[PDB]
Amino acid sequence: EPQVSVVAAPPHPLLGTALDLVDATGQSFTQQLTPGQVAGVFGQQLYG
Amino acid sequence: EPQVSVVAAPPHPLLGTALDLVDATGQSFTQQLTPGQVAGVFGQQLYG
Repeated sequence: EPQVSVVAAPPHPLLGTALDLVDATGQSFTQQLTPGQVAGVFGQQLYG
Repeated sequence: EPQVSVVAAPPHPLLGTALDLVDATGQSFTQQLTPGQVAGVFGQQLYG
């Protein structure tokens, strides 16, 4: 591994990775949440 | 597991994954090739 490294902070968990799609007029981002993650992020319940 | 009927063919190796950016006017795709894959796909050498 290189001895040099950046701080590599994690993405804000609702927007995820930014796309660098070439001809884009404005930036866009995507995330997948697994069944394990969803119950950790969706911290409120309505009627269960 | 769900019923195994879910499975489908792999992506064409350098065309990769089709995106679904919502308001896109025509489809786009991306691939990452890691170094061991690069030597597998780039089957010609010029001057080494």
